[PDB]
Amino acid sequence: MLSHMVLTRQDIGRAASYYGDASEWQGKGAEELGLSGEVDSKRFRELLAGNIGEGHRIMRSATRQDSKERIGLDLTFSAPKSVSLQALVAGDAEIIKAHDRAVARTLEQAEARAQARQKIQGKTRIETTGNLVIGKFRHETSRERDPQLHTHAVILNMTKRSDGQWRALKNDEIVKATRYLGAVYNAELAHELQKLGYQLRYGKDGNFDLAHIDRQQIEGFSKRTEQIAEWYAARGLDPNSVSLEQKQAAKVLSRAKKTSVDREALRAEWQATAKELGIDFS
DNA sequence: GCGCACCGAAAGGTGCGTATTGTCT
Repeated sequence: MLSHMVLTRQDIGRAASYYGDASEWQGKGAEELGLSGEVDSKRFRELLAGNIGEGHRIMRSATRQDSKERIGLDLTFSAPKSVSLQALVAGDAEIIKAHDRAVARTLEQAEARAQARQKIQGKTRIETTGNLVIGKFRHETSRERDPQLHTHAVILNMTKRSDGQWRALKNDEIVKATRYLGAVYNAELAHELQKLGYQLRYGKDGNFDLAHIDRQQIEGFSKRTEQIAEWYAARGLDPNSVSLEQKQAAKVLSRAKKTSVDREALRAEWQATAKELGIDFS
């Protein structure tokens, strides 16, 4: 699954909280700023604030006071539940790497869509810059503490133009290509998983799960999905036609805030829960 | 954006809207 969220000032705290190698940089732009490997939270927070730091002018001054300033674009990649289970409960580390690769390859294509504007004598040109500064953060649990392999790819609101100037990203091409990029993540992941010897079961939506784990077992580890379904059922709503407002209310209002927890103990719970659900990881 | 109004200063820049699968941000 792939979803996007345009990040603004009010979300700078949320974006900052996202922080082998669970936090990694990516993007020709990142390279341009000398960023590689693990993400430095300090540099990350300022970049979100629009600070190139190299003693350059702060960015996005042209932002209208009556408009929200944008700090970035979060692309959240989430693996099918069976995949999260095999990687986090069964303990197949290669699945983690498979996910990371699918994310990296998809972001390369999102980067090929990076654009910015330039106005010369009243004439505006849309330039495909092809470079992004991205902070990738891999996480493993859902808000209900179920295994949930997902990565928050925070594309900062910045890109360097052909004339060497840095400006806000015109996210149009990336945002509108969310469905397509989700399909790319899906394809790459499936390819990587098949290389590991897993068979996949598709269900006519483009989605898939590992063939040896059934739907009831999946649902047994999908508490958030259950909460969303109960919300619609309570409101007497048909999930097939719910408006956007209703969908957002069902997902947000039933969502618990991230808490604390003993990961070692949680893993043990997962394994015991899997046995109870009769899952055979092979 | 379906080009505007409004920001800063570069006869220049930005938000805005965009998005809509599920494992459920």
